[PDB]
Amino acid sequence: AKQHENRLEDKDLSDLEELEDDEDEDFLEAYKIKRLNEIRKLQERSKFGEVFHINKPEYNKEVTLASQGKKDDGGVYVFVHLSLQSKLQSRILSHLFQSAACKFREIKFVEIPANRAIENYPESNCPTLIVYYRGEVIKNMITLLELGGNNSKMEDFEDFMVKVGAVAEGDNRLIMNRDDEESREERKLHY
Amino acid sequence: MNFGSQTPTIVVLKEGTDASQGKGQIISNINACVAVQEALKPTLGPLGSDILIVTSNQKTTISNDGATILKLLDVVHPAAKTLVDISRAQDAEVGDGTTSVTILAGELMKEAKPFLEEGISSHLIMKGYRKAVSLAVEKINELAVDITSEKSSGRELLERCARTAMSSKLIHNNADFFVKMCVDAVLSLDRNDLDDKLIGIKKIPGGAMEESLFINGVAFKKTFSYAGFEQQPKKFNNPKILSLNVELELKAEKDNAEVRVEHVEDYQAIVDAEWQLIFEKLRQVEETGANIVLSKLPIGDLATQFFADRNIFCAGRVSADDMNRVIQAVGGSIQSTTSDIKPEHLGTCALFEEMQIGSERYNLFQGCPQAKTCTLLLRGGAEQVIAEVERSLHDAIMIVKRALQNKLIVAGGGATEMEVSKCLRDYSKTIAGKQQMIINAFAKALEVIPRQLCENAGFDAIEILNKLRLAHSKGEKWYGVVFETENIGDNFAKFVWEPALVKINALNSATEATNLILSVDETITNK
Amino acid sequence: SLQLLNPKAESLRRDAALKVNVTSAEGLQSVLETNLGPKGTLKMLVDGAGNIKLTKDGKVLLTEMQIQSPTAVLIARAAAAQDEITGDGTTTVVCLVGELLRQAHRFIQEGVHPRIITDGFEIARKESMKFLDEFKISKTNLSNDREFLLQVARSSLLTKVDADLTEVLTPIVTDAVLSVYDAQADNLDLHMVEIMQMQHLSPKDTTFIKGLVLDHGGRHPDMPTRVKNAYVLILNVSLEYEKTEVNSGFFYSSADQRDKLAASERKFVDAKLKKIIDLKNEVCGMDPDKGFVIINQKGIDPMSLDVFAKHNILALRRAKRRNMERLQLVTGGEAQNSVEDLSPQILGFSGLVYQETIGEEKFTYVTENTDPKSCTILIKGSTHYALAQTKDAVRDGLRAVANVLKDKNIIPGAGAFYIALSRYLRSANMNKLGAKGKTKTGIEAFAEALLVIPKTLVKNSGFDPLDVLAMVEDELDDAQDSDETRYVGVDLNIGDSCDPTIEGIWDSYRVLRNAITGATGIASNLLLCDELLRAGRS
Amino acid sequence: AAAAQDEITGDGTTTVVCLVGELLRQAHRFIQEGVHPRIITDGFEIARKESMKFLDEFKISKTNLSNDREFLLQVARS
Amino acid sequence: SLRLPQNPNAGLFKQGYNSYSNADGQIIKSIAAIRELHQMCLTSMGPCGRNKIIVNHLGKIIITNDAATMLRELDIVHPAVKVLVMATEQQKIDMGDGTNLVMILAGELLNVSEKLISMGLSAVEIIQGYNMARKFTLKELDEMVVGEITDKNDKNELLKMIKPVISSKKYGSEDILSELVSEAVSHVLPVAQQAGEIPYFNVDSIRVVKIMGGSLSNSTVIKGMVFNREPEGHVKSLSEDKKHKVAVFTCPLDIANTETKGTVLLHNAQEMLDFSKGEEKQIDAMMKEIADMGVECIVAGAGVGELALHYLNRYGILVLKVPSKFELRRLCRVCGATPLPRLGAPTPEELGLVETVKTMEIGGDRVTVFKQEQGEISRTSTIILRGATQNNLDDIERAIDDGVAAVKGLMKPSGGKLLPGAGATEIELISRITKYGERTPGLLQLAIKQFAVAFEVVPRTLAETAGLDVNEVLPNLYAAHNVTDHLYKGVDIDGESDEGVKDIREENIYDMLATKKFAINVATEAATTVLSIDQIIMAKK
Ligand SMILES: Nc1ncnc2c1ncn2[C@@H]1O[C@H](COP(=O)(O)OP(=O)(O)O)[C@@H](O)[C@H]1O
Ligand SMILES: Nc1ncnc2c1ncn2[C@@H]1O[C@H](COP(=O)(O)OP(=O)(O)O)[C@@H](O)[C@H]1O
Ligand SMILES: Nc1ncnc2c1ncn2[C@@H]1O[C@H](COP(=O)(O)OP(=O)(O)O)[C@@H](O)[C@H]1O
Ligand SMILES: Nc1ncnc2c1ncn2[C@@H]1O[C@H](COP(=O)(O)OP(=O)(O)O)[C@@H](O)[C@H]1O
Ligand SMILES: [Mg+2]
Ligand SMILES: [Mg+2]
Ligand SMILES: [Mg+2]
Ligand SMILES: [Mg+2]
Repeated sequence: AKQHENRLEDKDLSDLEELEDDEDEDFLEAYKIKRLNEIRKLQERSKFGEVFHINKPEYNKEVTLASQGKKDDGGVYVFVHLSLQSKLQSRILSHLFQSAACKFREIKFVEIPANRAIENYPESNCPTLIVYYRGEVIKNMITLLELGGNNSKMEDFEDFMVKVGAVAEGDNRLIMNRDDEESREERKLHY
Repeated sequence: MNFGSQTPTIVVLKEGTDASQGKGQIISNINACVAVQEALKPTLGPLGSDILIVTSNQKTTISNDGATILKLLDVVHPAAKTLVDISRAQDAEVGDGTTSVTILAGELMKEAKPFLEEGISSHLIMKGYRKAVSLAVEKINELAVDITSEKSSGRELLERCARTAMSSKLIHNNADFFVKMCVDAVLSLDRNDLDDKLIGIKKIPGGAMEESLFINGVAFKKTFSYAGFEQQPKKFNNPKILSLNVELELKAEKDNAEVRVEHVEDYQAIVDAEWQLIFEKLRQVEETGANIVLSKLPIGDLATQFFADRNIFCAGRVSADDMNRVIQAVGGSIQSTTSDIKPEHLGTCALFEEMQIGSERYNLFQGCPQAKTCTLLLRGGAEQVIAEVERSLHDAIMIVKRALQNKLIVAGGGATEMEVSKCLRDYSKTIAGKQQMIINAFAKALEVIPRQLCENAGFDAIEILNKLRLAHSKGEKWYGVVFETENIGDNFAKFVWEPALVKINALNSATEATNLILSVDETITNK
Repeated sequence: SLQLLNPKAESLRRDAALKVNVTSAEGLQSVLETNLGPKGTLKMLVDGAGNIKLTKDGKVLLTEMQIQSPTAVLIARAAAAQDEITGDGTTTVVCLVGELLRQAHRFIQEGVHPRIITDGFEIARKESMKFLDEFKISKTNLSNDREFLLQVARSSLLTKVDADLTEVLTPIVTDAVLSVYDAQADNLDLHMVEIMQMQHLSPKDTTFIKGLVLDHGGRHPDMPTRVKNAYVLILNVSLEYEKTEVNSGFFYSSADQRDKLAASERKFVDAKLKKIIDLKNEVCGMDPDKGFVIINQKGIDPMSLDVFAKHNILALRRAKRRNMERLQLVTGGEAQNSVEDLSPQILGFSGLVYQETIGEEKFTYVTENTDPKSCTILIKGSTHYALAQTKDAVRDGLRAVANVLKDKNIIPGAGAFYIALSRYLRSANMNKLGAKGKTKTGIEAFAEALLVIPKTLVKNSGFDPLDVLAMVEDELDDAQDSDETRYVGVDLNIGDSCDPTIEGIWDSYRVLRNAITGATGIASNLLLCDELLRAGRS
Repeated sequence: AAAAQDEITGDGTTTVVCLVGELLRQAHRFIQEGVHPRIITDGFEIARKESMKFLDEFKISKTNLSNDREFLLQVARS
Repeated sequence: SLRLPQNPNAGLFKQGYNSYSNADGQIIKSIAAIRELHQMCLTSMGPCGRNKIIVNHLGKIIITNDAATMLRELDIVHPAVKVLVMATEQQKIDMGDGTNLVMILAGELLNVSEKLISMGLSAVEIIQGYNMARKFTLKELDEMVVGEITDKNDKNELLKMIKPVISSKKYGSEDILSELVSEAVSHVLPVAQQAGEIPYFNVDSIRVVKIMGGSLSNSTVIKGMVFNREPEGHVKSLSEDKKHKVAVFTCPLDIANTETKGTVLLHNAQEMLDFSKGEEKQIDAMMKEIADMGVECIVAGAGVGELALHYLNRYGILVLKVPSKFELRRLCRVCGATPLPRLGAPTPEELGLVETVKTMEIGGDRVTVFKQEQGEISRTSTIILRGATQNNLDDIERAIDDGVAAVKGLMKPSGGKLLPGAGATEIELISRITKYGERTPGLLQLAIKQFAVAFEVVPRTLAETAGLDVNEVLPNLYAAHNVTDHLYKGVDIDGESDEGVKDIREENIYDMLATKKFAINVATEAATTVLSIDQIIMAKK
């Protein structure tokens, strides 16, 4: 049953063209128009793409209004970062935000100093990662010992975005699914 | 040849699809409507009782009219949904008689029971009621007298007809004070363009209902109020009202402008340009002297401190329906450009005062004789007393809404049903056929509205109705039942009137409700 | 039509009912195909109890393995019912119904009706009955040829057991059957010939005893073991205590009267023992040389056994119903029930009576009779399945050889009967017959179905079945013109034809007659059935 | 086999399943008589090659250059 | 003898597959099973027919006495019924009339052919019999025509056309609904001395706007349309300008932005000061040109911005969204303008004319009315339905859709001539086919006779719903045809129907020629398929 679904489900618009000579045109082009429409929706939703270094008055808008988005429940995820330059984990998490911002343009990446965020915040609890969605806090994450701590990598951060429902599991942009071209080249030769 | 051991037969309909033939289903559909009818039976009349409904979400909703009672109870049966559709249609078109139209619709179904038990199919009895309504609507038009022949005053007409609407509610003793509110409220509206959204009533808690006050102005309820509030004067003599759809916010909902600069000296210019633009918009509003600034979209924080300095009142986050009511009162339309403003678009009022009631604060315009709108602040003890009195005056407004379009007086207290019934009895005796017994049943069904008036009052019904049958033998009009004197008499001498559209649309809707489920013999439900 | 009536049911009709009867027939045929013939494979049957029983008889395979199919239970009753009265021809019935259905089913697929096909089998069956009269040969029993009976006995015994058991067990049957023929010429198998189990040295040590053997002996040690001249006495009276129809208490009053009434228990027994002592006084002469033995059908009290032990009278109790009906035939005496009227004429005669015991059990042997009218066949064996294998072999061998003496004819076997009917049905003029229309293939179907039996014998030997019939067909083509009446056979040793007249292979008359009659009835009824269904309350 | 028949030709699938069913039926009639399957299939191949020597003589040649409509109609009607 | 061998072809097709072939009894199983749903369409037939309530899986309740609307929602597992289902849908989409005869005539041919199959007549011969009987039926219907119409313009001539169609569905309302449909067709058709060459007509011309509340007699005809929408900005003048030019723009009124996404770039603060006024002057250059020509109404399909709405409020220009694309082009047909995705400027040739636009409440909800007087219209009309329940108004819409579909069935072909209705031509076909069966000797004569018996249900079904005895009025009606006057004999439905004779011209009941021909063909083709199949193969779920 899955062998028929893998022709369309496991191929993007660039990979669907492989089956142009083999499979029927009406079977293939019917799905390419569907996948083409999904690509256009992501382009319209790409309202972001760099870290929004904000300040508090604005928090009451950027962090929360955005989380409502269109309010068609067009919700928008907003990853906040209570930065603290003295901590080593904070500078690591700041690099992950800019790296993920260039890839996931639909998700908003927010950064602010922790001293300016909350009155007399504990410095030991920093860096803090909050995830808003439709005005509600989906995840109040603590320091990155859960995500490896000092040895945190980009692969661990992208895996966390899938757990909170920010990115799909089978997304082609994730490093877990985005296999290298040399990897797929060896598979075709050994097939 | 066969594929396997055995082959079970196919059911034609889907598994679980209910279906039935014969006269049992149409009797079940009629009994289903009578089951819904019995809930609204004792509600009919001034001495009737309210109905308490509590849905699955555990929200209390008390009501007297059958419009929202049937909306709360989610009806599964299609035949019982016929009473719900006409009740909402009667509520949408006229706004009165939602309980009586369901009682008349079920009574025609109730009187059609023994005729369906006979061999007469439903296509004969449909023709009899459908023939009777053609004479009933004409007889109501013939019994409709015009008010201009007497050359009476127009103000007393609305008070006379609205008094009937305030029966069977919590208002009937306090009707001396509140009937003046709705009559004066609807008269402020334009006769050519009478609108239903300009009569919005706010469900404000606290206070007794008699402590309310009618003002030609409109209130809005204080909004978010960033720091700045409670510094301006909350009382003005002749303020100028301004409305702005433009969002006075420092790039809050605006699209993200990607600003890129390459000099340090220009960085001081670009950060001050934000302050330069927002202050230019405030100075342009300041020059016109707008004492009351309003907006549907939120007002920035810096504007509140600026308007607080020059004693300018400000408020934001107003809804579209409430803001549309303001524009009908304060004259000029909305402008979303600070440079294109003009003095002539500003409104005015003779007095303005903010006062708190129910621990809530409401800005009240006062002294607006040129206003083509109105407002009502019903205060009530509980929360359902407010909502019940809210929809009650909405029904009272709906009577005077339709009375101004066409001025027709008709009898009340169940009298109009009986003069129509006895005329059909005079028409039925000359037929001498199957339609005679059907029209006599239609005359018997119209008699039910006098019954519930007497049953809820406690007096016996068979004795008093026979007295009316002896009284209606001669020529008589406006002859019904009353409860104050406990003795029947002339309703015109008792001064109770109603519109003619209530009785006309009730007979057409009740007969159409009857013919819908008498023109069927089966109800199929899948799944 | 059945699904709206019954909420649960199964129905096959017009193609599956035909496939079921043929598929179940071919399935059951493949089970018993390998067992048919002398070089066939043995078959054991072990249930959940763990016991073992070994035999090649199709009846034991069918009446021990539970079967669910509705066709095979009719083949089971048909194979069982034919064997239960005849004793031979069990697998032959299964092969005929197993082959005649598949041989007709090919023509049902061609579109021939089942009614006219079975009409051809019936009119073809009447031709075989007319052919049995000409095919059989007369044999006179007055000659008393013992060699002719030896060859008939080896026909069935070679099929079940090997040559080592056949040679030693063949004359055991011939000596038992030689005494069956008499002046009255009345055959008696069940009363005369019997089988008894005995775990002993080996199956090869089976011996023939002319007298009646008993499975019991003397209980007391002092009673005599061996007796030279023992005159038997039959008494069906029970000599132990009897409870006496409602009789109750021996109400005793004093202590001396208690035992005085207890002594009356012996008086009823001693009244009957005194009649035996009075009978012994008449035959008291030569008491040390001669002897006396009493055989009772019911139990004897142990108090009375000491009376017989003192007079050296051998006692045997709790005999079977069949043994009392056989002592008159062996010893020549007469039976008696009551002890009132006795005489010396009813006493039998025996030349040798001795007992031999092994383990806990003890057997009594009687033999050396003057003119024994009956005898026994005491079979020896090692294991329980060895007795069961000898049970079916002796049960089927005695019935096959006994039927030859019933009639004055015998049918030669080894495929001579089936091959002869093949040429008869395929060469006979059809105008003499009354069948017309689409009865052309019904004659050919039943005539060709008989050929599969003699090659099933070849399928166990491993040779090519179609090639060993080539010279058989060529022999009969020249035998008719050569003016020499001979009957061919099928020898599996060398893979060439033979003559059953000199080799000694024979078959009974009523076996092949009842086999085709029972097989044609079952196969015809299964063909006409065009619908199967199950329905009932449970 | 019916797929490869319908793929290259597009007609005669019902004849393939009937021939395979009948060939296995007629062959199994002889396998039950004690014949090996090898020489049975050897006869089918010789019978198959013999049919090609019968088929090439059994066919008939026609001239399609005329492009007559009557022959194509009755051939299409079949 | 306890467990069966379990059908040793069980190695073949899986347990979910069920075979119900013949000989086993498939025909007997099918013709019968479908008698339940045959009685559904039979009871819902005629003017006194009973509507049937169908509640789908979603819960949207419908009440319609047709056949196409019912069977669309019924999830039917039986495959042989589904041949009749979409065969009725072909009548709905093509002609829009006769769904019921088809479900009834197609089922009765299977019911009446029980005698042929039970007697032992070949199934192949029955298909050849009905096919030759179908050809004789199509040829014979042309001779029984007496309603050759050539005007097809005036309103009184449509009383023989629309009122028989409306008299079937909800018989009590004839004059009111026929006035709405007939007056709608007169507004649709253009005023001309002689309009020929097959003028164009479509079902989308006459639309139905359902309004809650109000008696059916208070309805009226509107040349424009009525939308449940809230106007914005101002109140109309309603008599001052006397005519209004209406521009319809596909794209919204805003600054022209590209498909690819951009943003604002500002290198210095001098552009920041002018950016607030630049957006205002940009739209002002494009909005001032629209007001010069006097376009008093603008219709933008997509969402209109507040900056564009603000400039239009001061000049008093009407705005309207109209989000759906199908109803956007119908408004263009009223005014007589073209869509313009470009902003450009208004031209006189592409801009239409509209008399007036007024706003009120008909059933409590505020709506926008585009009624115009003395203006030129082309293929546009609406019928404002007033009713007590939404469930009843749904049937009035489909009754109007079937009424205007008959107008498509007349004007699209060269002739949509009438025939005698009320059980007049059906009994005539029984006499024609009865005489035709004796002309051709052969074994197929039994099929020709039984094909005529299937037409008997049309008269008696009107008598069964009327509460009359079938064995009295039906054989009495045959005596009236003995012998123009004999052709106009039909079935009476009244208390005085004991005689069983009523003239057709007193009330003018008629049926279409093309509707019955297409119904008889699809009915015969439906019965041809069910009688031709022998094996039915199911599957799991
Ligand atoms: N003052 C009155 N005198 C006599 N009858 C009255 C009076 N007021 C109301 N009624 C009668 O009471 C009935 C029910 O009115 P009510 O239930 O208050 O209105 P609704 O049914 O529209 O909610 C009406 O049919 C009317 O005839
Ligand atoms: N040694 C042998 N040589 C040739 N034929 C034999 C031999 N033994 C048995 N047969 C044949 O086998 C057939 C079946 O024999 P039997 O076992 O007695 O009957 P069934 O197999 O029906 O129980 C007989 O027809 C007989 O001719
Ligand atoms: N009208 C006919 N008369 C006799 N035989 C026919 C006729 N039509 C087809 N046949 C036979 O049926 C066989 C298969 O034809 P067809 O049914 O077209 O292919 P398939 O069986 O693959 O559907 C052919 O070999 C042909 O001999
Ligand atoms: N007043 C009447 N008198 C006699 N016959 C009528 C009357 N009204 C309707 N009919 C008949 O009822 C029938 C209903 O047919 P219907 O099924 O609606 O047609 P279609 O199948 O084409 O939609 C019509 O053929 C018509 O002749
Ligand atoms: Mg009221
Ligand atoms: Mg044997
Ligand atoms: Mg073909
Ligand atoms: Mg119609």
